[PDB]
Amino acid sequence: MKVVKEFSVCGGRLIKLSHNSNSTKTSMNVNIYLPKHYYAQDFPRNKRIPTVFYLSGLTCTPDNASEKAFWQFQADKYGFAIVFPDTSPRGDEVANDPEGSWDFGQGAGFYLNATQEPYAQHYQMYDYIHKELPQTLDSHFNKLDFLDNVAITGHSMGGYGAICGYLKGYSGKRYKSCSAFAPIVNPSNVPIGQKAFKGYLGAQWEAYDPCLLIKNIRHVGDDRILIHVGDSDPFLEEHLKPELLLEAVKATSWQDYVEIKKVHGFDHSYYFVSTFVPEHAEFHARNLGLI
Amino acid sequence: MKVVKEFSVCGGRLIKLSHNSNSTKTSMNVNIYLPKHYYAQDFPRNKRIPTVFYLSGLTCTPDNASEKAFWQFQADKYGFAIVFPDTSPRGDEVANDPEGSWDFGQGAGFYLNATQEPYAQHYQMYDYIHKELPQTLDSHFNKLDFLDNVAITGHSMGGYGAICGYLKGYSGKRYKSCSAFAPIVNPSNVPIGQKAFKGYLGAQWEAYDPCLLIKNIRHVGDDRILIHVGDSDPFLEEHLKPELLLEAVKATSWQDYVEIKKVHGFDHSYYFVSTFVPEHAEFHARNLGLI
Repeated sequence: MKVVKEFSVCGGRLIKLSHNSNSTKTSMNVNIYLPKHYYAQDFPRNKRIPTVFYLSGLTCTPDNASEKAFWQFQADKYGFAIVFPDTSPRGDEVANDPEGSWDFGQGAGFYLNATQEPYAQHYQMYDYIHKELPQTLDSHFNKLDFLDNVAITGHSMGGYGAICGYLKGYSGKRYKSCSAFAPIVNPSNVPIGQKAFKGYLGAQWEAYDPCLLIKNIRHVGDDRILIHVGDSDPFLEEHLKPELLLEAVKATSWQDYVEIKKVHGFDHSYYFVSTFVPEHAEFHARNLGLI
Repeated sequence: MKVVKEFSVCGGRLIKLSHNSNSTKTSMNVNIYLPKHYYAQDFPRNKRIPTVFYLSGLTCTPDNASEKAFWQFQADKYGFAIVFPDTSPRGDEVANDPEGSWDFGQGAGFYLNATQEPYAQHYQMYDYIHKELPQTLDSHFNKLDFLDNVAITGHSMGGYGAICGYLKGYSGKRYKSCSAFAPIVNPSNVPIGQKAFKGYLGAQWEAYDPCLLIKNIRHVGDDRILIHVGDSDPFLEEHLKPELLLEAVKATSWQDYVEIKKVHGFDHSYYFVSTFVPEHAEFHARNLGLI
């Protein structure tokens, strides 16, 4: 893992890293913010700094959310690290949308393990995020926990990947906390999701659809999914349709445990995301035992 | 004044405006964030929401600082509005750097009233910021004060314009508060400043140089200039040289009232700026009588 660039921000440091990925077979870019706690003189030996993984939306790189969501202030506030993965494999060797669009191909992996050629070669974003990356960060830094006491969140395509990873890992307690911002919640039933699934996967889709996954996953204790979405989000009725997760949990053990806050006047933008980052941070902090 | 685009952010609203400018003779773009106080049901008739004007650096538009500094949270915290002007006149009719560079011409007005053709035609950024814009916002919105109880701040070229406006307006109490982030402080003695001055102005420079202005301006009461600058700022030794303002006030009524916080490890970037926005906000809030 190479340090490409470091920025002091708040009391910690935002680090731009790269590494040769075994899942993607390409160089991958990742950012991590390390909180003030990591640089502090007295950090207790019987504590670990837990990690939040923030998954970005379509066309994004790690830098968009790093610059525009202000997680760094929350990170110092509660004592967690936050990791910002990229959104697809990238490179001259990596397949693109044959239609030359932005909703598929590069910047648009949909957090899936692709089975269809030519994408299967590089598009192993599910193993990348849940299997390789935490271990890679662990080998490089190890104060920090990338593997155990970990939260997952993200925006749009990323809230989708977040919810999806949380649910598929739920019996193993893979993630201790799950939130999302304007997620795509039922990919199988929405145009954007169907193109990603047809393209990357070619019945294989069910394993990647939160609305189908959640129904037979036995809810435990007080666990819940925090969602925010703006009612002025221009993608809301065609792509996101959050109401669909609500409907999916009716008469199900998850029924009272998916909280969608639909927030009047708000967008899809990082103006929206930055506004709800404080609440999501405190939600993740409590689930991580920081407060 | 036209509303081009509105975004809910925090409890207020970020508004992208445009207007036909009489100072520049061109369309100008401006952003303003209005705090939660402005939309609130009970806002007292014997109060006005005071305004912070944030001046941006070279190549910037209003949107950079709007997206990347998170003033909006401070604005709701203390009860001020924040205005983000543009950095030059813009348009197909507006003169550029004959050298095709970014440090002069468009995005690079240096908050000056240009006297030299072809720039004089549009480059009236000093009257634009201090004379036209506050009155224009006043006519459009009038809860709000754009004219009287007003603070000025900004980054690099903008901290320069901020300091410069504050000092030239100081006997008239034009601005009630002045801070800056990584300002250029002695334009007459630094390469970037000399090119702007030679280009826009052609003795005419003194009137626009904070290090020359401050020495005979009689300091009153407890007033002070707040500056932050990072010691890893790559422009620090060639262009910014903050130490120069310090030297300028030695044996002067301003001597103990220019506070430069040189902050270890920090950049020129909005990672730096966003880190010190909370402190600057509380400093401006107190000078504005909000706290």
